[PDB]
Amino acid sequence: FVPNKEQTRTVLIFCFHLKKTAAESHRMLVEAFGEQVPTVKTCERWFQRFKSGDFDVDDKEHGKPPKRYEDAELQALLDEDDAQTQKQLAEQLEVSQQAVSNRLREMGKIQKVGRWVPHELNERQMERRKNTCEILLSRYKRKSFLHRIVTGDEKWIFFVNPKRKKSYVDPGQPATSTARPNRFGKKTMLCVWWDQSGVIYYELLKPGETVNAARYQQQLINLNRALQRKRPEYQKRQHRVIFLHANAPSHTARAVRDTLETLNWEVLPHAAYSPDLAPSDYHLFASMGHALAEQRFDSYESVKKWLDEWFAAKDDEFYWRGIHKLPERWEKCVASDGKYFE
Amino acid sequence: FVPNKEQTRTVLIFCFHLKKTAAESHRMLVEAFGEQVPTVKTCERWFQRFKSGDFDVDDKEHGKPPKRYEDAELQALLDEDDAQTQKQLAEQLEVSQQAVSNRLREMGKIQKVGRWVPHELNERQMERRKNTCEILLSRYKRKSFLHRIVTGDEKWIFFVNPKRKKSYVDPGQPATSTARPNRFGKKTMLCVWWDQSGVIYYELLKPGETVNAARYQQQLINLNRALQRKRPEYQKRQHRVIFLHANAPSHTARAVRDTLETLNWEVLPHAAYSPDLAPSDYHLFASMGHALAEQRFDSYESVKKWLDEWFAAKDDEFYWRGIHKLPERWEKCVASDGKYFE
DNA sequence: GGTGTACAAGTATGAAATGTCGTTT
DNA sequence: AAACGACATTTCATACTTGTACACCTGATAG
DNA sequence: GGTGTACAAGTATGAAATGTCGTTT
DNA sequence: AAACGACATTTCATACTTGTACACCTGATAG
Repeated sequence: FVPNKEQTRTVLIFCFHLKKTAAESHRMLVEAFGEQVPTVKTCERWFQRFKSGDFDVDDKEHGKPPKRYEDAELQALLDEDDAQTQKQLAEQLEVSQQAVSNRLREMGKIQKVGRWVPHELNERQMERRKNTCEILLSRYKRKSFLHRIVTGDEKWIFFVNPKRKKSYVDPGQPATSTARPNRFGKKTMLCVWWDQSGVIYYELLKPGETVNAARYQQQLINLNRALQRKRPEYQKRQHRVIFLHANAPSHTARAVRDTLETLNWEVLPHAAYSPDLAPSDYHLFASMGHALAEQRFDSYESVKKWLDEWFAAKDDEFYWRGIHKLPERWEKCVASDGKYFE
Repeated sequence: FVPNKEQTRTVLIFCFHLKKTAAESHRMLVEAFGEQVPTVKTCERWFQRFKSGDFDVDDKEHGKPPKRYEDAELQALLDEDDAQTQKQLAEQLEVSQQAVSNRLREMGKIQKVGRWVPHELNERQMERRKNTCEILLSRYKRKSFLHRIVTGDEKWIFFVNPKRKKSYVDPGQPATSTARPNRFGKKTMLCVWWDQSGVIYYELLKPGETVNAARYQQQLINLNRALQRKRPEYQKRQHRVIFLHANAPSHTARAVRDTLETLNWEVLPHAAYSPDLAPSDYHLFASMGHALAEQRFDSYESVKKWLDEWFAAKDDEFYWRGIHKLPERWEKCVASDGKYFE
């Protein structure tokens, strides 16, 4: 009925503690469970190991084939090139693909996708960015000027922004498919300026309408009006407002370049290809990106009506937080020697 | 000092098979290991179970808490909408998100991202496809004409095709990042026509150049001329040519529409928004897509050279299979009611 | 910048499994 | 002694909870 | 259909574990 | 007898190998 290599050795422990002999136990063993029991020679050996003081009922580790390549030998490949295929590594290790699968899960390794990054910068752009951030930081060290900062940027809002569905289902079964987004589709073109205390002023352009040097100039003033009545502490300190914006063509034309001299603001330095230093981009629009995902607008009216609901829901401190992230981002901008950071 | 619930119960199997008494075994037990051993009452019990026949060393299933929901309750949720989040399913079951993660592993379930499908068809756009397939089948069934088929479309070839990187590394470590593709970067349009016996004629337009109804007209002759050299069997059968091409605007302007009548080619019916019935798309370009991935070009020259080598590498079997995938795709087209099929 | 999924550690369930101790064999 | 019979007291997977780690998402740019 | 990963069986490793003997406590 | 030394035989978790199964890619549209 009840033999078992593990159970048998347990019985040998029991006999040995009762102080019975090796051979005697082997007779009691055969008396209980019949002939199929082991030899006395093993009982003697097991007893031998008990006299040593080692009551482990499991085997010691058997012999095994030699490793065809070392763990640190694989890691050396990944050091030079983070991202290769299993079959690419397997090929370099004179081994099969699935062997490499195993070693990878055996080591601490997982597969995670790379980050997209805005642009392929040169040493040129990197030095500019680095220096700008170096400059903006040193000033913040002396005097914290973020309370004075007002920023804005412009962002397309598509009427239909479908996200790919991801469904929970039994293997081999098809998941829910979604229709692709046709680039040439209805899209308003939100323009928005804001500060640490909230959103100041925004214009949602009509389908297809955009921003030329004339339209922007007209916006800067429409802003300053709404800014005067929204921010009391401004009318006196009309020269103390710090303006942060993108280096677009309509953001440099004479007609506008002028309008900022007459408004008498301080245009903040903003390096080339630097969305990661642009509050509106990394914080405001980022947040929005989520809220917009798989959201569907039929008419401009609903878009403008959605914007308003959104902007309102947001607490003042959300925007505050976005602005007061500039310092830490500058600390990374510099630390990374001008490259993009996480 | 080697007691253990499993081991101890194993010892009572031994004493029992040595036809000793319950209170006997107990004494030997306390004699062997020490006072840290079960009471006689338990030995009396375990003996009872050895008389029924059962020698199960492990316990029977203990008391356990009641299931808050059921496995088919959750499956109902997935049957109506299979692509919810765990929190969303949890919410409906008055249970935590985590509690759902598990039950989903417990059941056979895995998460998988759905497929992109090129457009959102409406009933009219659907039935159009269904009908055009229905008809093309009914003809094929009668007589195979794919041998006469000669299709062709056009496709952009960016000079830089960057693809997101996938690295192997320890949890919480950065992966190899990639600089985004420049929408308005160098690209050459490729215009190519082919048939089951292989590529017939192609033109690689220069950076920025585009097909205008006049150009397409010219192209159709250059094709035709190139066609009768490469395909002998059309000198004789000069009206047998079947022509499958996209419903573009250049492909309908009268200047062209005449040219096709003067050449006297049977133009094949093609439904709108149906690149999944267009060999040039779903087969010939689909292949390139992989071959192009992570490939970089520097000059118009480099691309032209690569194309050739690629067209040569392709054995004639390839071109044949793409064309004769038609009847399959039609038959699925019509079966899915004009909807897209995977 | 926000969200989704799956690890890690705590609580409570509740039928085994177990100690007590006078009673029956 | 030897084993039961009721009645009390501890085990321990289990079906959840909460806390937390962390992939991967979101915004881009300039023209 | 193309490419990449991971599951499922199959196969030889090779030191332990076990057996078989003629020896010595 | 009861246990040891050699010397020959069987185990069994490994480290790999084919075959798969199967997730996700890749081509888009028309104005």
